[PDB]
Amino acid sequence: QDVVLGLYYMTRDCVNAKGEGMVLTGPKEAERLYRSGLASLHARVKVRIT
Amino acid sequence: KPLVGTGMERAVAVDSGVTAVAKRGGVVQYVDASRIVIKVNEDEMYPGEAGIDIYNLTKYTRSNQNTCINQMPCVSLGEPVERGDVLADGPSTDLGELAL
Amino acid sequence: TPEEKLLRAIFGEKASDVKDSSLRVPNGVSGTVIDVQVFTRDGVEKDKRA
Amino acid sequence: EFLKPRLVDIEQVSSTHAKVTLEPLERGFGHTLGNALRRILLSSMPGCAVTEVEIDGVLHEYSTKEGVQEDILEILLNLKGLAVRVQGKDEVILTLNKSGIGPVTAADITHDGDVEIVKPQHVICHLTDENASISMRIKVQRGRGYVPASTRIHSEEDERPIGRLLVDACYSPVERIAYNVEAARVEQRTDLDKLVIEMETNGTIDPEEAIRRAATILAEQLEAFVDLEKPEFDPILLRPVDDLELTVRSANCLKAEAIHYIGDLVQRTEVELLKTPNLGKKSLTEIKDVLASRGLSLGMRLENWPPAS
Amino acid sequence: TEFLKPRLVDIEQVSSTHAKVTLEPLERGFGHTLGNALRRILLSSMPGCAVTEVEIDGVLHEYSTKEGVQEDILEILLNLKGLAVRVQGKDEVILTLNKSGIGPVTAADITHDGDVEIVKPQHVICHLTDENASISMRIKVQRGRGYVPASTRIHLVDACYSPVERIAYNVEAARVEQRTDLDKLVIEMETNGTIDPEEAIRRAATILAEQLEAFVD
Amino acid sequence: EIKELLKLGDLPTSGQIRLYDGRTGEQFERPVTVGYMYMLKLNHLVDDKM
Amino acid sequence: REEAVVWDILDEVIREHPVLLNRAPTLHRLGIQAFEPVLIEGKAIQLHPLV
Repeated sequence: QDVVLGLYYMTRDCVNAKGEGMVLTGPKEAERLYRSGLASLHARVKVRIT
Repeated sequence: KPLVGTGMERAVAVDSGVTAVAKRGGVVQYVDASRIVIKVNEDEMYPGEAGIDIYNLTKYTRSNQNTCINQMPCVSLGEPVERGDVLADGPSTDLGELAL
Repeated sequence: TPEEKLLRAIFGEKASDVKDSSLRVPNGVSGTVIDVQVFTRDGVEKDKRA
Repeated sequence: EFLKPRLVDIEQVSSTHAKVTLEPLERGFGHTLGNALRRILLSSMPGCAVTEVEIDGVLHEYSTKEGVQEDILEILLNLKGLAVRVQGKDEVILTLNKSGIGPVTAADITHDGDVEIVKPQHVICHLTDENASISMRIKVQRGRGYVPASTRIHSEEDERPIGRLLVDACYSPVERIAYNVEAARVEQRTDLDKLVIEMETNGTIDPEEAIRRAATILAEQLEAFVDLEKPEFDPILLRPVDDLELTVRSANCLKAEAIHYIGDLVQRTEVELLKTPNLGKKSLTEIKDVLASRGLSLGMRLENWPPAS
Repeated sequence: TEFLKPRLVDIEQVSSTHAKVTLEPLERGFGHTLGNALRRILLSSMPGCAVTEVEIDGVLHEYSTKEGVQEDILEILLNLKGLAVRVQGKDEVILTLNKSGIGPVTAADITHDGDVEIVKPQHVICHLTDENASISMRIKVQRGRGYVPASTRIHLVDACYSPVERIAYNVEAARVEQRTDLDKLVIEMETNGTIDPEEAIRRAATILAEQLEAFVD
Repeated sequence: EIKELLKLGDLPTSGQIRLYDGRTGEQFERPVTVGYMYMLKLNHLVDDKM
Repeated sequence: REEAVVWDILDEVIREHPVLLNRAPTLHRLGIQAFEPVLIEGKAIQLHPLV
């Protein structure tokens, strides 16, 4: 239960949120954006993944 | 004490004998952590024997295994008491209410 | 037994005609003594403490 | 390349709490410090809380003193909250005496050079009878953190004063610490921030002292951060001589003769002992019996006492 | 009332640029305060230089296509963030990409200036299609004490300065003799390779100590 | 009435506030409900069961 | 006597040595599962959430 609430809250997206639209090289710098308060956990964003 | 409540807690404390309720009204002559002596008022007093009501409080003692049942005086030296007021809380009673 | 008999012999302990039945505090539980009571059969001489 | 911060007006409001502030704060450092300080502030700081209390006729904390309306447990409980401060002493025993009907406050104790009662009105307990008197030895020491009476007994070692009631250690000046970083505009810099740390206290510690020692420990921990089967003799021989349960007279002679361990004793000889002060045939007789009882005797030579660490 | 500093510190470092370090024992609560703060500095404030701006030889805009390169300009900007730039005392340098052909322009295809050092010549910047595939341009770097976004160049490349690619700190229980419960603090970090993880930390917390130089005794 | 009693309090009606993790010091997304609940200790206490 | 040395010894004998944990109404075989012990202060058993 708690864990599934986390992951759902993790991957969910609102319509407008901090960092919406920007682009990132990969997940490493995605967390780096999040932990710093720049980007919201849920915002539609393009990122390069492998 | 319950912060949020119903209002039975007064009745529960008193009706159960855990607390010690005043038999007759009067003024407190003596307050000790041990006993409590009330000097009865004349309207409530019977003509013979005069009297004062002496409440011997229960101190730390054994429950039906293993808790402790102990009373604390909730009143102060020289205080007006009316018949039926809590003189002392028992365990899990606070000022006449029920505190679990 | 033989080897037990030697054991007392080396360390010179007189093995008692009496065994220890003493009441001791249960493992792990710890507290302060608030009281002691002594009951005696009618007719045995009450000891000092009692 | 960076800017260091420093303090500024530290505003006392009540005898309890105060608001310190820290200007020279760069981008985001207000958080990097403010939480890290709250962390060290709430916990590890120096404090002095009452510990052992030995009272008059009281055998254990569960009894009732005739003539006082507070159960002993409650009086003990009131003391844990008596805030005091010393200066050059790490433990002091205060003598409280008072009698007569009325409240016994915390100012009724006997003053000492380092005694500062920060709450003279603090209620120790009431007194219900004309002649009823309470005398008490209150042992206050200073320390850090929370030491409950439980962990207090391991060491033991003659805590026999059955009259000594231990209480739980409250050691801590800090009550509540909160930090807010509001943007401080110093006349020239792009954007810098301030730090308003509003703290709350029992009155036994001054704001600057706290906030200083806090950061003190902090960097002190970063210090490390910044860079990067053969027993020989019988074990019983290293037990202290007190384990022999000798006569009062006999025990003192050995300490007086520099004989502190069982190993020291087994070496000394019969001849030598009658020559040591206070020992006669009577005293020596006791000693020979107890040694045989643990499989020992006097005068045994060990070519290697003791070994080797 | 003396304090507690730790003992034994295993550093098991994967490859070179990656590291995971454990430090124990601490005083209860300290692993988290030390850990978090060291994380904040490492992440949001660190000295380093990557890319603020690069002129576009193909077009004047960020929305446009080139001839000879399938990568979109944003893709190349992505690649740009990932180039490792360690500059000497020279504060702001500028280089050139001169190279062309049928294959990707690596980081060894970049001009080599005096004060410039690229840790990976191997780095893939963009591909190069068939034939001549006209390409080269001038790149201007920049310094930062933190991570600087794109919209923060308000008067464009998100400037990632801090050598930290990733920082996490795991606080677990430490056992010392008769000390019941303690903190065992494990910092795991990845770097962009310019400065190795081990020393980034040293300096990371050296910054911290210096901010405090105004308080000790 | 509760909302009204919360009005006299100076405290918000949502009954939720902003709360901050004592570890990182960072805020918590969303307000969390904080308040005062009466709570009992039942006597199952663990050093009986063990 | 609980001499200080034994605790370290217990960590040795415990290391690789599973213990069985079981709950009251054993229904399927998963009612008993083996775990590796981790020494814990306190009288309560700590149990992995996923299980």
